[PDB]
Amino acid sequence: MRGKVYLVGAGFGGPEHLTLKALRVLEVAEVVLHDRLVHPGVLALAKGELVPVKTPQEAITARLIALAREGRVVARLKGGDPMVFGRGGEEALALRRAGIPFEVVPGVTSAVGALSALGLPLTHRGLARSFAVATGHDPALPLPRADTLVLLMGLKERLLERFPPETPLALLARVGWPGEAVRLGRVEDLPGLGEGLPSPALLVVGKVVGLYGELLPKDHGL
Amino acid sequence: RGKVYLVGAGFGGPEHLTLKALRVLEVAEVVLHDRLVHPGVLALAKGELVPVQEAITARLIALAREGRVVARLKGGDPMVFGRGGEEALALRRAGIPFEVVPGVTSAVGALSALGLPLTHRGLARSFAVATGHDPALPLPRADTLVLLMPLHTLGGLKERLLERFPPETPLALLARVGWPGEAVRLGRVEDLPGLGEGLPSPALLVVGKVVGLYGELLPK
Repeated sequence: MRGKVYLVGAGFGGPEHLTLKALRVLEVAEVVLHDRLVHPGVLALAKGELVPVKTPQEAITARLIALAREGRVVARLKGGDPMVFGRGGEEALALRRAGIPFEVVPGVTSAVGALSALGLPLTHRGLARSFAVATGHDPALPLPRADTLVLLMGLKERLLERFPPETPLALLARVGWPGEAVRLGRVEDLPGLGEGLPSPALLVVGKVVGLYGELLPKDHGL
Repeated sequence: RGKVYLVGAGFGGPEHLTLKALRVLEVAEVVLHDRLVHPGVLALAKGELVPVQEAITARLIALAREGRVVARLKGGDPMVFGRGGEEALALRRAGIPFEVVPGVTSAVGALSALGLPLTHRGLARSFAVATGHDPALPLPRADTLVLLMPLHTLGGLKERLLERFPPETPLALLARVGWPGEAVRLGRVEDLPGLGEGLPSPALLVVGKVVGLYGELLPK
């Protein structure tokens, strides 16, 4: 087949965090079905037809398959890593089952990657040896258990079922984007500490967050 | 002008290096890199490659104070499961200018590169990452668990894993992904430790219902 689909990660922010392979794919891809919230600088590097994609997943998947069968090289461009949440695994399965050649191009994740960009650790001797990542879409279901919990996008209540009210908590919105905002406090400070924060945002809770005040500042170049 | 960059090299070849890491490798004067960083990545360093904790840090600071731009090159991401936090704290407390450059982790990146997900709306809505160096320690709890570990602790980890997952739970061992010698083993928790017999290092373990999809997702 001439057709091929690349599931591409755009990273958490600007194009400087794109991987070299991701860059190549965005140059050669004839058509790119990209998430609406993909950084402008990343989209600007795509030299094919940009197609923004709430759009039903069935439509996205069918179109990727249709395009490849037409003999085109196309890309699905997604924030962060293409396989972390965001139905990437379902897209991969569908392509495999349809007999469509495809490759997955890793990206710096929306969670872990953003925190590292700010020089913030998820683990640290004596504070945390493990971390878990989850989303806030199913408030009725239990949260995972790890020394450090990262939540993408009754909140205080549920966190209390995993951490004491005094546990350090960080809220990081639009990291790497204009309007980036970070708030440091404790679980008990919620919901107040949140309300007013831009979107989308990340939440990190656990003893390791206690180091964020000293590590958050960036090099000022002075 | 003296500054330190904590740079992630990604889990494998230069193809997974970020643009920013590429720039740091082209600009840095000295590069203190983990002795095992992919050669394809080290090849991109234009400064002097210095194969290489307490001492490491002291040297970073030392070099910076000489007014040099140095890079601490680590496999994967600079802040994930290393001493990145310790290094950053040290640099900051020493008043040294520094920037952290993220890289694709092996924990997520290596799986993604193979077209393997840690999440799926029907099979896994959370994942956790930890090391498997100390099997006496309880493991985190998530739908999908990823452990970075020495293959010699598989026997002990099996005990901790059965305390988190039914014995029939799909489990995968992925070694040297993205490197020559890449090898993948698919089985179930009950297959440990034999499932990893003869596997090369470094390797990671992934376990959970989502792992049941790996056989179909991987090429024949």
